[PDB]
Amino acid sequence: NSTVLSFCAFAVDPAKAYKDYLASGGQPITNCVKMLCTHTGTGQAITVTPEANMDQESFGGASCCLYCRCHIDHPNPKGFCDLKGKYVQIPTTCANDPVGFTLRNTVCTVCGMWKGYGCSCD
Amino acid sequence: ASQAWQPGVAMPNLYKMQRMLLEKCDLQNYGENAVIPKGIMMNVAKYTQLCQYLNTLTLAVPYNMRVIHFGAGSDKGVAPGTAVLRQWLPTGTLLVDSDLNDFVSDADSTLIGDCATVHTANKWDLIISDMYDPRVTKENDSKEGFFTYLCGFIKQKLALGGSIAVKITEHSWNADLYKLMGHFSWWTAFVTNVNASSSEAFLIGANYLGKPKEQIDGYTMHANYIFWRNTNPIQLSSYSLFDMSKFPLKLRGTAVMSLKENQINDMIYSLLEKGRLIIRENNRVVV
Ligand SMILES: Nc1ncnc2c1ncn2[C@@H]1O[C@H](CSCC[C@H](N)C(=O)O)[C@@H](O)[C@H]1O
Ligand SMILES: [Cl-]
Ligand SMILES: [Cl-]
Ligand SMILES: [Mg+2]
Ligand code: NA
Ligand code: NA
Ligand SMILES: [Zn+2]
Ligand SMILES: [Zn+2]
Repeated sequence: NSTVLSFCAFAVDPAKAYKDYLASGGQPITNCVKMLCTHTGTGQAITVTPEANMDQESFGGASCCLYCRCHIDHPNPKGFCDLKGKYVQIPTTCANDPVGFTLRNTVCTVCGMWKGYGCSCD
Repeated sequence: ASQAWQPGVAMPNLYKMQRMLLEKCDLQNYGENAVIPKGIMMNVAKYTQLCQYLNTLTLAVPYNMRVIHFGAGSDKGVAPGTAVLRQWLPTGTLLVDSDLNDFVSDADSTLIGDCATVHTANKWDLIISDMYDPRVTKENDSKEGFFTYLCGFIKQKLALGGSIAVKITEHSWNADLYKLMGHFSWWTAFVTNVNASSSEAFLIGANYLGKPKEQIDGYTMHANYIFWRNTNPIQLSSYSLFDMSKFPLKLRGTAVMSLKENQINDMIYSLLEKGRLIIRENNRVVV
């Protein structure tokens, strides 16, 4: 993406590197693939097809994954990626930084929505 | 306009039937595009309108569909076209993509390197190509390179009943590819409404028959295509992008059969022509 990708790829902790890079004023990773969609979807975080509701955008999954974009190992046990081949719904207010959003946030294991956003659980 | 609502414009039969001399094209392929909605990539818009157009045709859609996408990488390092294909195609459709250069993709498999190195024994139901080489300093002759591979790939690895959409431009085209369009039940040159000021089009072959239905001369047909583009200006439009409600490819559950050449008779060709049959094996796919 011009520096940011290499910067993170050659860091011991790529996610921390991205955070530091952003805190220093660097522009978020670009060219996350925004889809055209109805905006009448379920609103769940990671889905088989675009499922954005009225408050979300839908992006192609692989393009919103730091480890895919940097062409480095995923931190997951084996080597599996939860984003690649799927679509990720991102709050429109956060759509300027889809890679950052997925790094910073977690999917609720019961309702399937983003904690602190779409998830309304107890 | 009624045309403005369409995902794009197909080359009218009137223009296909001509025998035009080859002229220069009066169109430029690059420009500041005012119709692409904010935050949307040109290629997401373009592939979306392509798929919208393919929805109007009699595509065979087997339960276990096989789709291969050539020239899927961008200089951005991502695969916008592949992401649209994944959105469009039935869930669990096998989608394999390819490009000369490394890129990240939502495809089930991604093959890196020259397309000529791409080998597979299995046959495909749909072939999409966005392959293009910037490289036309003198004449405008039929181009070889990836086109030579593509024609061979279609002849050897496209299932009867299968379909193709292959990107061409004024200078990026191939005479044998055009000839091969006459081996389909129907064919057209399709120009997306979002990129209509460019000489780009997709050559679409619907329902592959594995034999000539008509005799197309490639040099002549490209001249016919250029003449159509020169004499029919198309205003940019993104109208079709604002209603995505009916976008996904309809689940048809199209029959797949492995038939011998001698079993492929009149009534079978008829089913093939109507988008009602795919002929190929159902072995494990290795690419
Ligand atoms: N001989 C060849 N073999 C493989 N890929 C080729 C090729 N010639 C050109 N290409 C590819 O064709 C592509 C044109 S740009 C394609 C854009 C892409 N479909 C998208 O959705 O963004 C380039 O990525 C280039 O790598
Ligand atoms: Cl449609
Ligand atoms: Cl049937
Ligand atoms: Mg028909
Ligand atoms: Na077909
Ligand atoms: Na000729
Ligand atoms: Zn990933
Ligand atoms: Zn929850």
